[PDB]
Amino acid sequence: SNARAEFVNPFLASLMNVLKTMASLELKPQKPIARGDVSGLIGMVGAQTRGSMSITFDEGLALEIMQNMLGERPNGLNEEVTDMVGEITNMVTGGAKRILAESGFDFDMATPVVVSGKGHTIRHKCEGSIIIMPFSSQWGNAFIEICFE
Amino acid sequence: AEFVNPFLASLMNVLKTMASLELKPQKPRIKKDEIARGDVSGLIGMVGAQTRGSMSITFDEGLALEIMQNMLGERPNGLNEEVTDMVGEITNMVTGGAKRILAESGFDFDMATPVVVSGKGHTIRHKCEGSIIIMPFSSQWGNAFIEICFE
Repeated sequence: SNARAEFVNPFLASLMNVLKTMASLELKPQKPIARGDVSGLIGMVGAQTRGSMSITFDEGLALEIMQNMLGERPNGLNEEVTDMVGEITNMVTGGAKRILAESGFDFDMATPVVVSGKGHTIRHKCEGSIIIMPFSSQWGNAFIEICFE
Repeated sequence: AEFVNPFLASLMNVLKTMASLELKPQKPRIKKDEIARGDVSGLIGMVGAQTRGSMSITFDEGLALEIMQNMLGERPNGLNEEVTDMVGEITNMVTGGAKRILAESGFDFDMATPVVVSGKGHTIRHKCEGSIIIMPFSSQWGNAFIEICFE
């Protein structure tokens, strides 16, 4: 079913904003196999639609965000890193919610879930268009997946 | 804690009726520092007027393949797109059943869309303000666990 608004752009802008704001780090948007090491996933429910969003990061990239965002700097994944990915997922979703409210595209957010595992893969099971948008940095890559019915 | 039994009963009833497979439930408990790993997980968010939260079902590969063989009559090669589709439908059916039971107790919520994660030995960590409850399960084909958090 066609969306009543282009819901991808606000998630892309919010992710770049949140990482520049909270971690002084800039991601380069890329041209849109897909795997990562730590992912933040959140469900969304609205009147005219329901869906989910995920942000997947390479370990190297998550660690650099950790170093710049909190000062904690472990050599590998841990609870600290997952808490950070969880809060980033909430902030990105919140930023996109505020932008999409301008176009009458309203939704409420659930609570985030964080998955950790070298090279795990993600498959949104929504009956709608699945959009995958990759990002790169000198520390590793990330990708957002979004699907609304 | 009113949401614990409806979710636990729903996973056992979905697998017993739809895949003719019996899971052995261990006593649910507040998750702490305990190891909770699996190979394929279904994750879904829930939003109600006065509550919100998330649920995950994690399966060992052996158990997922056994469920798939029972629900289709042909054992899949590995955790292919057909296995992830099945984990998504199981996540929807378990949440749908819990939602119907909790609605009779005045606990109302709507579900988001399920997301399925694949990765040998991956871990799941819910981030919500309420208590994270883990419900372990066992079978000779492998283990599974439900994690749930409502705020």
